[PDB]
Amino acid sequence: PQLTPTLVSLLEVIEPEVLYAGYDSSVPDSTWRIMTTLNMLGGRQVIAAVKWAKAIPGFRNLHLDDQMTLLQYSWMYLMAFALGWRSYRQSSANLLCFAPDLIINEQRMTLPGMYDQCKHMLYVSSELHRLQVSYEEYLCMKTLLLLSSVPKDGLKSQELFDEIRMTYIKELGKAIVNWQRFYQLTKLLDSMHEVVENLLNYCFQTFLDKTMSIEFPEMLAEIITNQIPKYSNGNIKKLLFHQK
Amino acid sequence: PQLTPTLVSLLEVIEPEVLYAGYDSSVPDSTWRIMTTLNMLGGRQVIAAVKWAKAIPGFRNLHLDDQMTLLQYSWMYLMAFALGWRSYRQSSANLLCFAPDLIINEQRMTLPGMYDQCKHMLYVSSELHRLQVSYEEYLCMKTLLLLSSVPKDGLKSQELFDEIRMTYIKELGKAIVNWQRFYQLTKLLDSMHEVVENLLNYCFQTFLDKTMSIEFPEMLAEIITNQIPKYSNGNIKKLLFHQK
Amino acid sequence: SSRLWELLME
Amino acid sequence: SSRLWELLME
Ligand SMILES: CC/C(=C1\c2ccccc2OCc2cccc(OC)c21)c1cccc(NS(C)(=O)=O)c1
Ligand SMILES: CC/C(=C1\c2ccccc2OCc2cccc(OC)c21)c1cccc(NS(C)(=O)=O)c1
Ligand SMILES: CC/C(=C1\c2ccccc2OCc2cccc(OC)c21)c1cccc(NS(C)(=O)=O)c1
Ligand SMILES: CC/C(=C1\c2ccccc2OCc2cccc(OC)c21)c1cccc(NS(C)(=O)=O)c1
Repeated sequence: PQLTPTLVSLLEVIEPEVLYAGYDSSVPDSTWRIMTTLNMLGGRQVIAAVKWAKAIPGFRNLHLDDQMTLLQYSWMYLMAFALGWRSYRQSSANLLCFAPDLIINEQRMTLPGMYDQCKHMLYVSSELHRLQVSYEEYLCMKTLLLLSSVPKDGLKSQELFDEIRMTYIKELGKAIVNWQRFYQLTKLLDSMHEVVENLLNYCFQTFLDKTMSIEFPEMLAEIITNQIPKYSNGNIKKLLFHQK
Repeated sequence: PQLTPTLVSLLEVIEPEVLYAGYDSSVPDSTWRIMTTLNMLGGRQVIAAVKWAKAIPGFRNLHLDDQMTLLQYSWMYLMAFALGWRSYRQSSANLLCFAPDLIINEQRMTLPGMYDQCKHMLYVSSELHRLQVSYEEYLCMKTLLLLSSVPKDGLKSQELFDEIRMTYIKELGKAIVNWQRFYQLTKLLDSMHEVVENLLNYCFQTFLDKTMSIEFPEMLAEIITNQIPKYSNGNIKKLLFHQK
Repeated sequence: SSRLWELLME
Repeated sequence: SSRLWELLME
């Protein structure tokens, strides 16, 4: 006699909770836009860095897990050093050349966290300028930055990794050929551990801040999620050219 | 005698071209932020809609390719209709309830493309209000919207699809039980083809505009990429309750 | 497509 | 991890 709408009861059960946009009007639009744009360009840079690393001689020779590990530990080193290089190559005081269409002036940075990060980057840029680092030295130093951190217990292809890293150190010495220069450039490589540690800290802070809810692209988000614990686990071993 | 830096030549060869941020200062920050935030929430909604559809009785019974097809064709129907529902349920004139923390006022919409989209949405909301659509009728109508478009040559599980769609039409008639109401609600379902066609057009326009470079999350981007040709191929067949 | 597929296949 | 892995495996 009376047909019940049985499926509507199941349609009710499966209806998901309303999604939140994450929108907070207290955060200025300019702020939200530059952070979001920087994260988006940043994500695209990690992709570029992964395709670059797959093309580095010796790199493909390591175990897939070690390649994975090295990329997860070094993505911020590669990005910060390339940013220092492009800013140095622009020659303008206090300008950070994130991209040819996104040249930030640190003197226009109103957000204090971003202002602090930019000042460290200006030290990287200032150092490449003081030392007049050539493009050839830069390429060698960038490759060494991919091989600067390892896991506490080491890699699966440790012997081969050490052989490959050794090869790139030798490569840097040849490109320069005064030994003094080597000490100074490897000292600049060593100082990048501190720079990156501050950049990762600001990045991790923003990534977890659910009130600001700045957007992050998918791949940057996975790499940050995998790394955060390690940056507290004491699982990262920094490789130093010099003491200490 | 003289060792050449051979690897630096290969490091030069593999160095990728500089990435562009896509940043255009002519586009206001407010504009860029709301569009970006809407695309981000939109992407998250498609994910929710895919998990919802996997839970609809009968849906999992169709071929995986048909499930894929139905979701690619209907994502904008599901999103626009749920938006109309949440806005109707808020009762405020000219307010579009994208999310509980993102209630847009069409009377504050300065961007003309966004203003036009919002006005159509206000017609959807206005129609649910005029007809006083119950939550039960809404759930049935939402499921029918998942089954509103098919490919020109049909689905792999056509017979079963037709059986499932028929079941949901019957379900809608039961939830209401006057036939008149059915004609009016199925007429509202029919009118959604026009609404969505305008929304997809604005979406496709923005997605391709490399000057504005509004951000889109990864999954929304793949579904848009797969659909654009079809929206020009004449490969989509709209299912109508009424002529014409 | 691909992201949708692996979500559907889950 | 997963997105990085399928990029590396390519
Ligand atoms: C043997 C390792 C060495 C230096 C060194 C260390 C690592 C890589 C390259 C180097 O080049 C020479 C170099 C250049 C400057 C500073 C150095 O260590 C401070 C090194 C060194 C150490 C102590 C004293 C000196 N001699 S001096 C007269 O410069 O004080 C050199
Ligand atoms: C990963 C991309 C990134 C930067 C970045 C972005 C694009 C190109 C080069 C970069 O160099 C590092 C660099 C150096 C200084 C500032 C940067 O962006 C703010 C970047 C970065 C660093 C720290 C934090 C965040 N994200 S946030 C703002 O949400 O906390 C992004
Ligand atoms: C048989 C199909 C029909 C209607 C119809 C069509 C589809 C689904 C539900 C319906 O409910 C009755 C219904 C209610 C309103 C309008 C309808 O079609 C216009 C239909 C109809 C067609 C022509 C005339 C009439 N009768 S009347 C007196 O309302 O003019 C009804
Ligand atoms: C896919 C998400 C989307 C809308 C959206 C977003 C979140 C929640 C519900 C929505 O309903 C559809 C709806 C209706 C009107 C306006 C919308 O966002 C502008 C949305 C949409 C529609 C058209 C175009 C665009 N993107 S753009 C702005 O870059 O051209 C997004």
